[PDB]
Amino acid sequence: ADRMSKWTSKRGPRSFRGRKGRGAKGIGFLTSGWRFVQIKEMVPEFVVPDLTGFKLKPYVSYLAPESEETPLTAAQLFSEAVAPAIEKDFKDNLEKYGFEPTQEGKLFQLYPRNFLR
Amino acid sequence: NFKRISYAKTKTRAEVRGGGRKPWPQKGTGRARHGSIRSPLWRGGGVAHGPRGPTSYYYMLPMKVRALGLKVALTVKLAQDDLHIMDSLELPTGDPQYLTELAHYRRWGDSVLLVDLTHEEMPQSIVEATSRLKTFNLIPAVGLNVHSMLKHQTLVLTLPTVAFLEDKLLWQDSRYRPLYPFSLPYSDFP
Amino acid sequence: IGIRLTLPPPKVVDRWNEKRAMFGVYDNIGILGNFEKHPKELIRGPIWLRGWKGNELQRCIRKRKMVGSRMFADDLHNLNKRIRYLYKHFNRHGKFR
Amino acid sequence: PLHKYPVWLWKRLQLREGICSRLPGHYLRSLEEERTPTPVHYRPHGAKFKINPKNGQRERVEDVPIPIYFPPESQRGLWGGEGWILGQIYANNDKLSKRLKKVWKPQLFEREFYSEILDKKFTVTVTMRTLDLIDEAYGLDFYILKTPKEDLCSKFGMDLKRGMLLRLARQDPQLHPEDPERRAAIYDKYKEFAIPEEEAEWVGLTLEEAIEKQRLLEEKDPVPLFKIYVAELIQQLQQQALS
Amino acid sequence: RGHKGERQRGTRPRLGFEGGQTPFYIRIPKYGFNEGHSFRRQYKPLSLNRLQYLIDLGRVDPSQPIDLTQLVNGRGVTIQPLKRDYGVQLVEEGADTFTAKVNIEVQLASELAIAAIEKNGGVVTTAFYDPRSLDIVCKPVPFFLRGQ
Amino acid sequence: LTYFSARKGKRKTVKAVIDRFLRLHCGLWVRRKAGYKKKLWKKTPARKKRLREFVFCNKTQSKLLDKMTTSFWKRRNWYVDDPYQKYHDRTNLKV
Amino acid sequence: KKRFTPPIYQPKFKTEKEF
Amino acid sequence: ISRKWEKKNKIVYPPQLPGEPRRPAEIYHCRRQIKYSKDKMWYLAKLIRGMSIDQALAQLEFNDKKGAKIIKEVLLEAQDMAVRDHNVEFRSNLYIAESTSGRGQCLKRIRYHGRGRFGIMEKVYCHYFVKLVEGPPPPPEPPKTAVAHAKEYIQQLRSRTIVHTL
RNA sequence: GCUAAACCUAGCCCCAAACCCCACCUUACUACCAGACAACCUUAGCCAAACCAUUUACAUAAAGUAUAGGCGAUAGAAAUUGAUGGCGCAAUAGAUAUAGUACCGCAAGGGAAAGAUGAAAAACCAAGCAUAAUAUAGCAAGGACUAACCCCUAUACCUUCUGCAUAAUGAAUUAACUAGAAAUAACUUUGCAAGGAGAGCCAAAGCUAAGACCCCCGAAACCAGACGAGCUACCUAAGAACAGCUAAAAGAGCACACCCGUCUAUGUAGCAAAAUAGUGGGAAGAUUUAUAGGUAGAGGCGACAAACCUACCGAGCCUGGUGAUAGCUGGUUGUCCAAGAUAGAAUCUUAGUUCAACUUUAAAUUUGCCCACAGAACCCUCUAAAUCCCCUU
RNA sequence: ACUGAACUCCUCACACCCAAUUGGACCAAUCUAUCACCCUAUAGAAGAACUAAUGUUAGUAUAAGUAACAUGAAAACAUUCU
RNA sequence: UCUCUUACUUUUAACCAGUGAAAUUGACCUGCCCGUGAAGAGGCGGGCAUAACACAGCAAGACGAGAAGACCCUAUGGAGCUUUAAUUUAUUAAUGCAAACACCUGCAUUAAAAAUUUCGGUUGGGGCG
Ligand SMILES: Nc1nc2c(ncn2[C@@H]2O[C@H](COP(=O)(O)OP(=O)(O)OP(=O)(O)O)[C@@H](O)[C@H]2O)c(=O)[nH]1
Ligand SMILES: [Mg+2]
Ligand SMILES: [Mg+2]
Ligand SMILES: [Mg+2]
Ligand SMILES: [Mg+2]
Ligand SMILES: [Mg+2]
Ligand SMILES: [Mg+2]
Ligand SMILES: [Mg+2]
Ligand SMILES: [Mg+2]
Ligand SMILES: [Mg+2]
Ligand SMILES: [Mg+2]
Ligand SMILES: [Mg+2]
Ligand SMILES: [Mg+2]
Ligand SMILES: [Mg+2]
Ligand SMILES: [Mg+2]
Ligand SMILES: [Mg+2]
Ligand SMILES: [Mg+2]
Ligand SMILES: [Mg+2]
Ligand SMILES: [Mg+2]
Ligand SMILES: [Mg+2]
Ligand SMILES: [Mg+2]
Ligand SMILES: [Mg+2]
Ligand SMILES: [Mg+2]
Ligand SMILES: [Mg+2]
Ligand SMILES: [Mg+2]
Ligand SMILES: [Mg+2]
Ligand SMILES: [Mg+2]
Ligand SMILES: [Mg+2]
Ligand SMILES: [Mg+2]
Ligand SMILES: [Mg+2]
Ligand SMILES: [Mg+2]
Ligand SMILES: [Mg+2]
Ligand SMILES: [Mg+2]
Ligand SMILES: [Mg+2]
Ligand SMILES: [Mg+2]
Ligand SMILES: [Mg+2]
Ligand SMILES: [Mg+2]
Ligand SMILES: [Mg+2]
Ligand SMILES: [Mg+2]
Ligand SMILES: [Mg+2]
Ligand SMILES: [Mg+2]
Ligand SMILES: [Mg+2]
Repeated sequence: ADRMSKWTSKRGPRSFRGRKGRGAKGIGFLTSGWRFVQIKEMVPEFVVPDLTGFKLKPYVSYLAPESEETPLTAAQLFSEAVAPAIEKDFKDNLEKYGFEPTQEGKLFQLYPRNFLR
Repeated sequence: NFKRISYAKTKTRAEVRGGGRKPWPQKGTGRARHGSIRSPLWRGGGVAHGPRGPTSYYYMLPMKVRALGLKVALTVKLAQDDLHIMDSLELPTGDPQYLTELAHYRRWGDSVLLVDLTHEEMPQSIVEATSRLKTFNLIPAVGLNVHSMLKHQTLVLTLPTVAFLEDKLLWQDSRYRPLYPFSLPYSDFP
Repeated sequence: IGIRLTLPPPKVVDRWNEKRAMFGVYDNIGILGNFEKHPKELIRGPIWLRGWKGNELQRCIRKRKMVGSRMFADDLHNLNKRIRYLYKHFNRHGKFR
Repeated sequence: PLHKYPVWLWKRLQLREGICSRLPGHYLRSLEEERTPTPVHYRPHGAKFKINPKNGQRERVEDVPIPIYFPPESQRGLWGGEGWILGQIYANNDKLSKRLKKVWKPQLFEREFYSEILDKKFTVTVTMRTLDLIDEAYGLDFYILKTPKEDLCSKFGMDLKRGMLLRLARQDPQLHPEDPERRAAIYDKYKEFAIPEEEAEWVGLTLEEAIEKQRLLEEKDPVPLFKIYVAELIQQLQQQALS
Repeated sequence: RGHKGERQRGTRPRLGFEGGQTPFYIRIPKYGFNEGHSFRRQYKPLSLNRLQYLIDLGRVDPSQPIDLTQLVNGRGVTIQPLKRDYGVQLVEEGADTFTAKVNIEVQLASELAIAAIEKNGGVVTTAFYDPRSLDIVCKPVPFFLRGQ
Repeated sequence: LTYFSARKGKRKTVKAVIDRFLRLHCGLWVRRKAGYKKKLWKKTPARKKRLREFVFCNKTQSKLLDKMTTSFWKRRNWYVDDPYQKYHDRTNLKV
Repeated sequence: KKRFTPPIYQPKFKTEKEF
Repeated sequence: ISRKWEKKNKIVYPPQLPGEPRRPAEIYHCRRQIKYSKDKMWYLAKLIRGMSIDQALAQLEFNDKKGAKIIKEVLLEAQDMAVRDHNVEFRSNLYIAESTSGRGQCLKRIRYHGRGRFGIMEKVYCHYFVKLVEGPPPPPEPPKTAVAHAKEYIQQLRSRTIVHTL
């Protein structure tokens, strides 16, 4: 009889309560006998770096110069990454300079994005 | 009145939101009989006889009557010594102080309606003087009207405006009954 | 108790603002301007009742005829119902017949 | 309040705005034009004026078309502008009697037709009126090509028209291959109806179909900005080198 | 509003209803009093008295041919083509005292009116005007502004 | 009748009145006597002569017909040869 | 015929109001 | 809502002249929004009306009604404030000149009845007001004796005039 | 002196102008598996016709004309002509709106209420009562009186009616809200005038303009489209319960649980919008029952009781047409004056209406009432009060 | 003989007692136009006036402090007892 | 059960304390008898009675509360049902004729099924006559 309360797995008969989740991404599948097969590749692997020797504390000293915000753009990235090599080889096949015709064949395809975060 | 368009409107019991179902049965409840919660009797119900839509009050007096009214206004001003004829509205300066002082010295009213032949040719001095004043109002001859003549205590006219008004108002006398709207060509009507 | 216990804030009306000062000007535009413009053309307001007057039924009929296609859906439904009711009332009810 | 535009102009405004704007001009004009269909279920008045016998005066007479309901099954066949008449009758043909809802349906026949231009046999549910029209036009191809949309009254008919017109425009060698003389004879016979292939493509397309066709025509995967910036930089460096 | 009944409720029967007795305006047989009324031609009368009055006051100039346009311009007659008026008919009224010599063109004319016009040395001709031409001639300036 | 038409907002005319009565511009309504074409074989010559006559109406009947017809039907009609032309005005009428 | 008029319940807010 | 009773303690009289009777002190106290029917409180107010402070406290201490305790607390507070702030010399030298119960702001509730029907309960609240006047309680109005009663009758007889005449 | 009282702006109304990260169709707001399934089809009815059945509306001018029409209620062209805010609301108003929220309903859906300080809070008045219960007797007052009562006079109001104090209706009371809309033709006042009007229209003193007359609430109903078989009727799938005793494979007996509801008492605004206590029928079957699904209103279902279909089914409920209609009932709000009660006819008509009669207003004119003789039938032998007519007055 | 009306006279003044209906003279408040400026005037407008509709909303009464409702006992408030 | 009722217990009840409704209500300073009257008086006329108020019972009256009487009549108000009431066959089923070469379509005829609508008035209440 309650319509304004959110629909959660805590409401409904046993089948409903079992079937609905809470947003947790699936980790595997179910086989005969309701046995859960967990796939390792489906478990997110936290790629935590080595923080030893890292010099960047969470906060920044207040005695730090203030600089104008310059959001990175495609043009800026091209100028700072590709333009030098392009100029050199023009003075002296874009794959050599860096362009990749197709995202297929890459582990990290930019579009459609296939990596987390 | 003729310009008036009252924008007052109220929702009738048919336009008030809801009010479709019968609040309760005819008989057995012991309460008054009703057919909807939006009848005029109910709080928040419709208005039985309220203002309806934008209503117009437009009506036209005969142009002869309106011209005669203009004539009567002019005669009243002249008889009561509120009419002042001028050769021109040219002022020595555009200062509103000069105009107010001149009116006070000549014993004009607190309010003066100055009239000039045409809007475009009105002198710059008088335009500047009267733009800054509230009771000294400068109008073209074509704008003369009974309401403003009565609102303003004194009426200042120029000689060209006098001739203009005489011609326009007298034509109504001795004009035929129209064959078609006077905006259309006539043998002798400008 | 339906009477206020304090004087309402004084209402000051400027009798010589521009609107009141120039009210009525160009009402004689026709007779004083070679009848180039009819005074009704000085009326600013709803398109369907500029220089026109009538009872409620006539006003509703004119509104539907002139701006009916541009009316909102529920407003037009209300206008149709109002025209129906006004027709019934004026043509079937009243002291005189 | 009031809408800026009458509600009945909203479809035209949508046509003027959006992908419909990018639609080709000829197709848009074909959609706009609304030539009245040929009378089918009513006898049109002979002239614009008639001497009414009651008072012996010349009065204007107008042809008010009878509304026709075309069931969707008709769009799969060729009914010669014929359809269901959904109306009412007075029992015993006297207005003082009861009024009853009456539906007049056409007599539909399954027939097989051969299209010379398409060189194919079509089995089509057809009406005797359509058969008479085909006889008058001297063939199914002539009937399809001559009959306008408003009289053809069939999406299948308009699709056949588009196919015939496209083959005429392309002079398709697929028409009777290994028989160029026959192909040329057919195309010459139906020569007068030939139109530019661009128009023939859009002939007989509904508004939604035209929208889809335009979308497919103008869908281009975005060009990587790498290429654009490379072209711009190369051009700029060329200018620097030249000057 | 009275007391109860239909009158107070504002629901009294339509006009012409007689309480169920066959109404007066329906128990009378139909007769063709007004059949074709909208197709009958109508001619505004122009008495010779009126014509002489106009000529005397100078609203109609007898030195030039007088026709429907001149009459309307002088305001001697008001023609309503939309109301099936087909023009002007001369009328013998005032014939005995008519003296002006005029060349007048009208649509109808009585024998006595023609006699008076011709006795005074004038000329009279009956000229037909179909509704469109009648409207144009009565109000030429609006027609000239139509641009046709 | 229809005091305000739904399409024009004007007052309508009861055409049953137009089909039966003639209005003289003076304000009189002429009519034919009921039954003037019925069962004439059983009616005497005097009765037939009475029934074959055109007749006026009461003040109240005239007012009713004026209400039921619009102003167009009360205009001045200059028909070519109106059999009732002379009857469109009253002469030597006192009050 | 049996005549029964269903009870009418007043809106609950009127009762539930509090200081 | 009105709160004039509280303000009544803030009135300051001009200094009395030496040849002037000493003005008895007046202390206005009240308690607002007591969960008690004003009708029931009225009986307690009437009971303690006109009595000395000590006698009123004595009666209230042994009366059983709930409002008795509330009125006793109010009276004790009135005594304390009269001594501390209003310069009343003796605690006991005070008498209840005024004591009344006023309607408070009540709350409406629903009482469910047998057949889907209901009634509107009222969570009744009441105010309580007291004025304490310094000095011994005024003597009770003695019943009028036969002598004074006959005196009034004879005065009525003497007041007679010849009505409706010169 | 308490309840309280007020308050001005939150907003809204009418016009003009202007065109407007992730999740989610599965049980929505649910990361991740072979689909196939796809939209179009006259509105009806109320209502009017005083029933109802054909029928009944959904710029200006031509014109409410031509035409249509149980030729009646009514419907109704075309040619042709030319085409910048507020004498608005201001918290019961204005949007329903502080909100489509709270709350109510299974659902469609229905749908509210209200707030007020100040520059800064980092500073006297409704009802109801209380002060202060009451004294013989009486529509509660009036005439009065020295005096409150005592004395004398006085049968609340509204509506309906022949007639009401009526033991006929409504009303506890305060506050707020709550009900006469308009043509034709007339009348008054202007303007112009044989012409008037700012095309059209009228005109044998007319035309133009203005002023001034036409209410509110209420049915059972009818039709359209949605929503409903979580109750209940029946059914489908797959489940569950039925102690003990007698008998023996039982629509068997006694009798728990369980189902039902015979009779009584209580209750009747109740514990309960159908209950409680006792009593009672069945209780291995045509039984009872949990779960999910199905049949939907021109219908369903029915061991027919016109049963039951979400508490009110002779046909559900919601929304809409809809402000349905009501000759029926009720209501119809400032002061003051004046005139004002009156024959009948027709009518599916006698609860109404149209005409007449009466009544009202304005205007023109001259006779109006009372009434002297004379006069108004025989049938009928006699046979009345009178009447009609009628100068004078 | 007297008492006895709103009959009649007397002093003064007089439009100042019939339902439905009809004619007329005024008019409360509001807004607009001009006045006025401690509450107004001449006009134009209109959601323009409520002792009554088992009227609607809100407040408070009357019925009424009434009908109804509730907590087994002692105690150290551990506990025990019925 | 009753002749024929009595006793006791519990509940209710009454008093004290807390909490606290409902229908109803024109105003009431709310008497009895006879008469009157809109045809049965607390209020009117003639008499009689009459300090003031609480509390508990009673049910003769307030034509008591409750439901705008389900009885009866009326309404040119409804609806349900039946028909051998009037009007229809739009719809299905048949046939027959066309159309096509059995189905479909059009037109007729007959049935089934239904659909819309009505059920006059006077009347010594209505009905019957
Ligand atoms: N009648 C009316 N005029 C409006 C309305 N809104 C704005 N105006 C007028 O619009 C004009 C310009 O309004 P402003 O706000 O001053 O200027 P703006 O924003 O440029 O105006 P818009 O272009 O109209 O939005 C003024 O004359 C306003 O009175 C409205 O709702 N009705
Ligand atoms: Mg509605
Ligand atoms: Mg209703
Ligand atoms: Mg509202
Ligand atoms: Mg009444
Ligand atoms: Mg009556
Ligand atoms: Mg009849
Ligand atoms: Mg319940
Ligand atoms: Mg209470
Ligand atoms: Mg009807
Ligand atoms: Mg009616
Ligand atoms: Mg046209
Ligand atoms: Mg509101
Ligand atoms: Mg008070
Ligand atoms: Mg009574
Ligand atoms: Mg009654
Ligand atoms: Mg009562
Ligand atoms: Mg079920
Ligand atoms: Mg067993
Ligand atoms: Mg058994
Ligand atoms: Mg049976
Ligand atoms: Mg039965
Ligand atoms: Mg139900
Ligand atoms: Mg009604
Ligand atoms: Mg009188
Ligand atoms: Mg006397
Ligand atoms: Mg005023
Ligand atoms: Mg009002
Ligand atoms: Mg009030
Ligand atoms: Mg009331
Ligand atoms: Mg109480
Ligand atoms: Mg009691
Ligand atoms: Mg009790
Ligand atoms: Mg108690
Ligand atoms: Mg008696
Ligand atoms: Mg008692
Ligand atoms: Mg009584
Ligand atoms: Mg009784
Ligand atoms: Mg009773
Ligand atoms: Mg009744
Ligand atoms: Mg019965
Ligand atoms: Mg009926």
